Amino acid sequence: MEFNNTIPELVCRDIDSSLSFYTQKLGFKVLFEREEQGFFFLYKNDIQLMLQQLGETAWMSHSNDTPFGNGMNIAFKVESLDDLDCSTSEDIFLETETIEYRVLDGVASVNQVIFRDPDGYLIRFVEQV
Amino acid sequence: MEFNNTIPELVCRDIDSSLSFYTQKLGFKVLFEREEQGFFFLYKNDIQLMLQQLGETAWMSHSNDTPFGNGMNIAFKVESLDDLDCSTPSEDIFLETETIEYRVLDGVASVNQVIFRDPDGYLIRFVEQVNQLE
Ligand SMILES: C[C@H](c1c[nH]c2ccccc12)[C@@H]1OC(N)=NC1=O
Ligand SMILES: C[C@H](c1c[nH]c2ccccc12)[C@@H]1OC(N)=NC1=O
Repeated sequence: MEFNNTIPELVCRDIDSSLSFYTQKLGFKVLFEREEQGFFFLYKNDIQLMLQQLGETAWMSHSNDTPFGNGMNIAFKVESLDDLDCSTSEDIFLETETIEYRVLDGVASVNQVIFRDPDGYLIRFVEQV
Repeated sequence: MEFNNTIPELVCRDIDSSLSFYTQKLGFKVLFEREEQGFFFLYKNDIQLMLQQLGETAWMSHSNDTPFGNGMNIAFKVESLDDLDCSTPSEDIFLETETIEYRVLDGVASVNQVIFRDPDGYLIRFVEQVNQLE
């Protein structure tokens, strides 16, 4: 199989809850799993994302009681936000908005939404317009 | 410009310290910046990464005192680990360079990998695929 050049791996306090969030709310599918390690490799179109149940094999930068994901957001580029459940929700960190960003070679106009997953990871979907 | 389909954005407690880490230890370069916002868009080969000074415009899941990046690691695929300053012993190294086989969808991925821990605790995993056997 082909691995994307950038794949986030999210340790999940409750992998069942996280799996339901990513599959049912965000439309990811399970590509493969190592279920005996609580590990799931998810995909949606061209994006990939790994989930890992919190446990002894997890790579934890801070203590287990430290809330997850602070400071970061993952920007996923999508052709459209239509297949996302952006109902406006405790799952929504930033409601759908159109924003102009000044970038290297001009202005990137985007439609974007940010979700906050069950452990606090921020997942930003960006549609370039 | 072409935006990668997956780009992490890391809020940095000390943007100059983080910029020095990513550019000097990990070999990223600045593609462009928004200086007024403390924002930097970095690149290295096919990898892109965003850094932003902790401040008014930062998207923060938890309180500012909550340590950053817990639970996540970003896996960056690279052709080689050679250029990376993986030198030990270092507080920058979370997982020393190792070769590991992973069971994947259609076989086994044999990789060389190293995990860095950046100045705020974000884990950056560099993965060199040695082979995949079906
Ligand atoms: C807005 C930029 C961006 C990230 N991913 C994208 C996918 C399609 C089009 C644009 C983008 C980038 O993100 C932020 N926070 N500032 C930036 O310049
Ligand atoms: C090891 C896998 C992987 C992530 N990025 C890569 C780049 C090249 C070859 C393999 C990979 C993936 O990561 C983890 N933790 N388990 C997995 O199956």
